[PDB]
Amino acid sequence: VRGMNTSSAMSAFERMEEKVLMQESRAQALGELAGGSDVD
Amino acid sequence: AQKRSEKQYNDAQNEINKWQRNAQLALQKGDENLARQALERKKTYTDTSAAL
Repeated sequence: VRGMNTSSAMSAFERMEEKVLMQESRAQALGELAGGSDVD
Repeated sequence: AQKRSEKQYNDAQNEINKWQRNAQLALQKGDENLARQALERKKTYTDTSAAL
């Protein structure tokens, strides 16, 4: 399960998952920072 | 180079009307799905025309 750390394998898996999500969030924020009615 | 740039502009302009015609063909044969999707994509071409 996501929220418990009894197993080392899940610990590592979730840690890498969070690292990658953070990296993508960094990319998105950098996108924002530097910068359908009509077709409806 | 100027000739090339104008040609690209013309081609993008032509594709805008092409996808409008595709939307109309969707209206004739298909449904609102394809009719709206045609213009959804045509958004990009309308952007690029002015950007160029």
